Amino acid sequence: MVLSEGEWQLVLHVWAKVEADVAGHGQDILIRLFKSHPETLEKFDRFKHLKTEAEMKASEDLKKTGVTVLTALGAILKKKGHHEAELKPLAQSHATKHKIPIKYLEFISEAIIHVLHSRHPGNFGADAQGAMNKALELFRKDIAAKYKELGYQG
Ligand code: HEM
Repeated sequence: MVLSEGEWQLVLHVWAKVEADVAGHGQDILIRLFKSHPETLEKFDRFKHLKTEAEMKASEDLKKTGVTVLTALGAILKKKGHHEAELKPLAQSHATKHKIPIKYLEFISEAIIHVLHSRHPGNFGADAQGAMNKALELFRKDIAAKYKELGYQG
């Protein structure tokens, strides 16, 4: 697929707002994901054991991870589709080391869209959410194809 420049614009406009507070968005998004789909918390051996949302809000490890996840996702979005190189190393560690099914990448995409919507309603109307969804679907389709070349297609 291919996003038009206008869609990339909408995606990068709201992402510039996320970048004013990367660690807070990172926490929100992972917590939203773990609440919604608790099995996804088991993939994180570092803080699998956190039982409540309050614990998750107080975990420094969870917050550092969220910043790593969002920074890598922002570097991929900023490429505007030309992300081949950024994807490689990513697809390799998630398919071979962490083993994250494509399905989980769908759950976190849902979580990202929920948080942008709650935090940025004025910059995240229908057209911008559609564009963000296209950009995340694109990312998932390219990573799934890479999983396949790597022997995982999960
Ligand atoms: C927008 C989606 C995602 C991006 C861009 C992202 C990016 C990353 C990055 C850059 C790292 C560090 C380097 C490496 O290990 O490759 C990482 C580690 C990790 N990711 Fe992902 N990730 C995404 C989704 C997920 C999801 C949905 C899960 C789990 C359900 C997940 C599980 C992990 C785990 C377990 C690690 C190790 C954390 C630690 O021990 O350091 N990731 N991810």
